Amino acid sequence: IETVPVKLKPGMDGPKVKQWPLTEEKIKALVEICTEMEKEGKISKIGPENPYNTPVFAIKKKDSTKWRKLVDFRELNKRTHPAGLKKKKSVTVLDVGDAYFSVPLDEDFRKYTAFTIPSINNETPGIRYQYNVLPQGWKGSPAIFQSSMTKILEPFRKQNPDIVIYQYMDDLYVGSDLEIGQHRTKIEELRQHLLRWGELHPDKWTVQPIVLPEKDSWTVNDIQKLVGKLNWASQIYPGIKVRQLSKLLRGTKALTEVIPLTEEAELELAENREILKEPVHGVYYDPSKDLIAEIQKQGQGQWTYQIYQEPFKNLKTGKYARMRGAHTNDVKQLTEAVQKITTESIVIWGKTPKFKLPIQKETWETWWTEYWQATWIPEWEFVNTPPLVKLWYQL
Amino acid sequence: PISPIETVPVKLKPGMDGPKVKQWPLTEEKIKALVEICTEMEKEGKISKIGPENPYNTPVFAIKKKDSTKWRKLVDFRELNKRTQDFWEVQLGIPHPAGLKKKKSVTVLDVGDAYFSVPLDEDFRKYTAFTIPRYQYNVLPQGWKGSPAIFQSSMTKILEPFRKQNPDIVIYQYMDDLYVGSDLEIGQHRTKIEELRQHLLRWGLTTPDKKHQKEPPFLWMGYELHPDKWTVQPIVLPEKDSWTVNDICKLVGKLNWASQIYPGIKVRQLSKLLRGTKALTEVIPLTEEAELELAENREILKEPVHGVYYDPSKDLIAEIQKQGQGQWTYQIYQEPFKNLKTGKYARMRGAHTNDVKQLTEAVQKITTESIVIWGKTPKFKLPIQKETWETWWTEYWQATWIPEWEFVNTPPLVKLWYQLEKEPIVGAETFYVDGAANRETKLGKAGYVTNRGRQKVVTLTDTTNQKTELQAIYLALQDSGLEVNIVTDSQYALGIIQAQPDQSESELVNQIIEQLIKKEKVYLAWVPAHKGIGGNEQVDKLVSAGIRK
DNA sequence: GGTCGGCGCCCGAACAGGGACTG
DNA sequence: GTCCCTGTTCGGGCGCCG
Ligand SMILES: C#C[C@]1(COP(=O)(O)OP(=O)(O)OP(=O)(O)O)O[C@@H](n2ccc3c(N)nc(Cl)nc32)C[C@@H]1O
Ligand SMILES: [Mg+2]
Ligand SMILES: [Mg+2]
Repeated sequence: IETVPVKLKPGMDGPKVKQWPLTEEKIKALVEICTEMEKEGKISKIGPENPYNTPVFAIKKKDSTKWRKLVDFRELNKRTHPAGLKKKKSVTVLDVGDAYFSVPLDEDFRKYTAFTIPSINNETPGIRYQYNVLPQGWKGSPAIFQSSMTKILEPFRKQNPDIVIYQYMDDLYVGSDLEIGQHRTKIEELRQHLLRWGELHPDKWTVQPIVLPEKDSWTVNDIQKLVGKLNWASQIYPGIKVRQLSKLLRGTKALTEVIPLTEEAELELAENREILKEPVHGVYYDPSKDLIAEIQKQGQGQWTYQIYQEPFKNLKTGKYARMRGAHTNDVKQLTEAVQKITTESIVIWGKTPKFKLPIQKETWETWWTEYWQATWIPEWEFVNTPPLVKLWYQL
Repeated sequence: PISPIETVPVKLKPGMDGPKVKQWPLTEEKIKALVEICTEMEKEGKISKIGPENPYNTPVFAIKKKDSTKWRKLVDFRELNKRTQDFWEVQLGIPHPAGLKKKKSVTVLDVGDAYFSVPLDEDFRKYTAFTIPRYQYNVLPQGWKGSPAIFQSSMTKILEPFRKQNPDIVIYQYMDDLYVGSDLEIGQHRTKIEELRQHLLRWGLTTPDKKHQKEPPFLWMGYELHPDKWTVQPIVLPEKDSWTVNDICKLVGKLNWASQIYPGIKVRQLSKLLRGTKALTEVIPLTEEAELELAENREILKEPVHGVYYDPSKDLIAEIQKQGQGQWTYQIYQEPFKNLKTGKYARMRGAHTNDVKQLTEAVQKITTESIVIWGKTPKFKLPIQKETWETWWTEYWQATWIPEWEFVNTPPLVKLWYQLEKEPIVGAETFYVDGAANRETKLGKAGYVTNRGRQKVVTLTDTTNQKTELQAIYLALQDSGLEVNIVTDSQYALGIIQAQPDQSESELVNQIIEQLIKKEKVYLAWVPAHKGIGGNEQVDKLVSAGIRK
């Protein structure tokens, strides 16, 4: 098969990211997979004259002694849409990375796919390989496998025009309004289709509005917290007014003193309860800008998010509620969170969002791979937030 | 011999050209050994004589070896290195004896003149020109940037058949140093060892018997490995009476290196003595606490200590224990009072922090280091109350976590030193605080008003808006009683104080912490600034006087 | 004395990010 | 924007190994 020439963006050198400590089982699975991938000619050992490196690890999927190798290609991906899919009852995600392995990679570009397997207690220098085929996890892999995949899926689509088949990185999203069961059987028909060449519910995705407390008594303190939350929200909803509630405070009251809600105050508050129901105005998705996702920990396995692009122009605001046990793993919850949110952002826009994680960076990187399950890795950065925004999206 | 292994292709940086540095003044004994080397290497094909078609030169020199009898022929390629292409280093860290499994039979051995047994790339050999008081390298020179990485890559390529056909002999491979373990009887062991020396020879790699250790205690990587214990080779501390920045550095380095088997080492005070300096030579007076820290470390180092080896059958355990001033010591064992290794964590991450954040940071450090050495995570023994941890990761807005652990009553115990109420206190005086400061003059004010009529305004000089905000909080803490409600409009201060710190680089915040520990109920509330909400409004008119508008 | 690479620690310099401020 | 404060990274010195 002929090879497509590929080049980096101008004035960018390839990636030079150090490989981070793997665990014994992750290393052993990586080495098994890698020796068989060398036996099959997909990868070739390389030396230290290649100065490019991208990290590598591996994941275990649920209840199957199969491991999956993950290359962290986002640094390289940097250097290189079916809007009805959000509307299907059932949506299955299929892994189809193996397919890329059947197409060669531009030789000029293989030195950029370079990666190093580590070894326990450094028994051994890093063992380095580069890719001969298209790699699982790279931006260009589906780009090039384009025409091949439109061919492969022509007959299945023509046969089932009410189905949606989206592709992003190593994943294929198949969505249909079929019954559960008929849906699954159609999916098995698609798997049998793919094996001739060689579970989500978007209907039930809800936005979480900002909501105001309902009380019978109001204290100086409750009203200051209300006015603060409204003052902030006015930056999203300009219809928010706080005149009357404010004027009720006027003067140097003790936090615990109770204030009674004047008629104008109670009406301003009910009108502001309304205004927070109308959706946000003037928020259009820009494909040429990055999606940004902020995640707040509200405690009790409660995690709120907003996806936006321009500040205050929230494309979506959501929440993610898990087990409130005494054995809650906050990191585990966070990664599960960011994976769910990345799925939403892909299904809705076909783009991954850059995350603003509430976590010490070291804490994140130590564990976050222990709980990953998806074939892509979204960008992220770490924040040191005030619980102001935290207090605003509370419930 | 010269390995018939293919030479790693090496180029230079675009638009660069070889070194043209000329020899420096050289003692003879060095030149005598230089020529005695150079000529035997020329005999062996390791350096080849060049003429004037080669415009390049680089300084050479020599040093004694660990032997101290022989000589290391070093070249000074600062310029060539600056101009050679970039590599990807393959040495990813140092092996640690505490990640050695118990083997029935062991050998350590070292390779005969190793760099000089591996072929440089021909098209590059020219920039390796030198003149002894004119040759070029046909092998790997010492002092060149690419020689480590290249050697190590290569040595791995070579050993790869042996490891493939002998997957049950473990070969720890640092530079040319090889530790070899097997579960065979000593007889069959030495058989497999001779088989490996034969393999290395086949690739042109001699294992001089002079460095072929057959009996314990195997000297390896700075340790002595006995069959069931290991220990670090003896450590000697600098015992000056006037210390300088460099005397200090080497002292802390010896200490840090010790801390890996000597539990309890402490370096924060000494290290703090290094703050602000300029040159290596600045002599500096030991403070009484640095002096005493040194005393107790010295006291520690006199005792005997040894690690054991790693059993994968047993669990890994890390226990952590607290010293002062954000210092922490941990011990990783598998079986009580049988240290696999020890350590210490002291890093100060944050302007403000508390013992609980530091403990978690320590846990992360140990987890990453355990993964490196043994590939798995230890179970923990930690001096923090299951309740203190539940409360903490309850209220704290950041994701945070600690793998499987258990409490151990080993004072000092870790606790949060105070707590902020969730709801405002009935009967507690309510302080509306604020500060403001002028950007040109650096003049400001900070103060409060209270629902009970009191109001105070303090002037400050050479201050900052944030500083004034903290000053007003501090004031309010100073003048209130054992219960007080505080309302500030400075999410910076709120953000510090909710975090529940107990140490701060800032003195203001330390005074603030002292106050917060003294009280019995504090409630700290926020309101948006400059929005006419009493009595934020009154205090803001109070401090904005003379310093704003 | 004077070279190289890796890792550790520790410090300081140079960044990036975000909140409060002036007329 | 400027100023202020927090965080991260990167490079400098020492240590340790070859
Ligand atoms: C591989 C390897 C070796 C092994 O050491 P060795 O101390 O065993 O020396 P050797 O070459 O093996 O000779 P022998 O063992 O017969 O005495 O490490 C390297 N080495 C060591 C010190 C040293 C330095 N001060 N600067 C530089 Cl840039 N490289 C250095 C090169 C040497 O080849
Ligand atoms: Mg040697
Ligand atoms: Mg203010």
